Amino acid sequence: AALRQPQVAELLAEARRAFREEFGAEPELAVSAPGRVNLIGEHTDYNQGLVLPMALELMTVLVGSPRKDGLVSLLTTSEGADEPQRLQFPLPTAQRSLEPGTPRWANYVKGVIQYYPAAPLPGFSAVVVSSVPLGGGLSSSASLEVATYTFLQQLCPDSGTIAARAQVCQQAEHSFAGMPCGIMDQFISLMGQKGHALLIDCRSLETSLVPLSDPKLAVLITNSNVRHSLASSEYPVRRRQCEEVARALGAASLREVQLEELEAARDLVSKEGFRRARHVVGEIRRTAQAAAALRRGDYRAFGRLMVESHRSLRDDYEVSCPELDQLVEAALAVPGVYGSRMTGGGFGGCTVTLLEASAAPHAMRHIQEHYGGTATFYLSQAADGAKVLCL
Ligand SMILES: O=C1CCCC2=C1C1(CCCCC1)N=C(Nc1nc3ccccc3o1)N2
Ligand SMILES: OC[C@H]1O[C@@H](O)[C@H](O)[C@@H](O)[C@H]1O
Repeated sequence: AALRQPQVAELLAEARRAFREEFGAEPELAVSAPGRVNLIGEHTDYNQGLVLPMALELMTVLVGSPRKDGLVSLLTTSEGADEPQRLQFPLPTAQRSLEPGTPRWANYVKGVIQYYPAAPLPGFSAVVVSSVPLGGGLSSSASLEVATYTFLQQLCPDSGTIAARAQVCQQAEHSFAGMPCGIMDQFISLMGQKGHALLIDCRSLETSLVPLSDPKLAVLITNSNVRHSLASSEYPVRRRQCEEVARALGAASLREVQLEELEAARDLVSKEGFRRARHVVGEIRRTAQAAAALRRGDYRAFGRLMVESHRSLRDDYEVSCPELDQLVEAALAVPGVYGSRMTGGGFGGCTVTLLEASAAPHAMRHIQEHYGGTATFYLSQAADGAKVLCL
């Protein structure tokens, strides 16, 4: 069966009670930011490509109050978070900046604080809760970054765009978590809307809300519950390989490159380099094609495109793994399934499946039975982005 997904009210209540017991007073502020699944458009965001994620009902919630002593005091109740579950530190200054360290979960909060553009930022007390599986492939860290950003805005309103907010959270990921992500994760956490996926053009930063609310249609997320170390170390390698190919062809990015141009300049790049670029160029196309298909309500074409995306990721970009592949192959054997593919960075994490709603229970049974391991399932509607509630 699919794991329960606590409503924001439940996570709010848990966070509020925790805060009350922890700090001896009621919290004054509450925010939430969702994790996400990427329907299609993988390893294209840092290539100034197209991506089509949707926000999940899985989310991170922060409750808290401003302090008058310029200190930051944190507590998380998430099991899976590394010890200690509490941390305190003074606000950064011009002379002293925050630094990444232990516990790692606090690095995301520290990073957002460090690069928060508006001032004066006061200190604060906060409790962090989440229903997003920590490092499970659904951007738990993006949701924490965006939840944190959304909280800091209540303490000290910025005056910029939503893209600038995503880039701040992205810089936190780069500099405090050592993960040089693209913009997708933060952007969808910020900009998600219930009942819609979000087509993001990562070159222009133009975004389009694409309706995705059809009873009869379901999105099944399957967690492999594995994560090879390559997910961390091979990710930056992929970025460098794409940059090298773009540089060899005199292109600002692979978004400017088409398959024909790529093959014509085959002698100018490495064998594997060609494989990487071919995926990227094809995946941008497929995402454009997927967006249109989803518009038409053509789930069969959308599904077929998801499958091409996985095969490309598996064979050209080489960021899949036997676990993900077995999960995909299993799902495609189930009647009523339109398509299935690995989602997110790869080397573990989740797959995403588009299927007839009625097929979801039978999909879960069969996928689990064919998965030589322990799969976890989520059935998720397209959810809202970051929100605020005054307490
Ligand atoms: O293992 C690393 C590397 C792989 C990516 C992954 C991290 C960990 C680092 C800290 C310990 C758990 C795993 N954190 C998540 N993100 C996260 N989101 C959170 C929301 C609320 C509370 C805590 C949270 O941690 N991402
Ligand atoms: O599509 C692959 C994705 O991998 C994620 O892990 C990363 O945070 C995103 O920015 C995007 O690059």
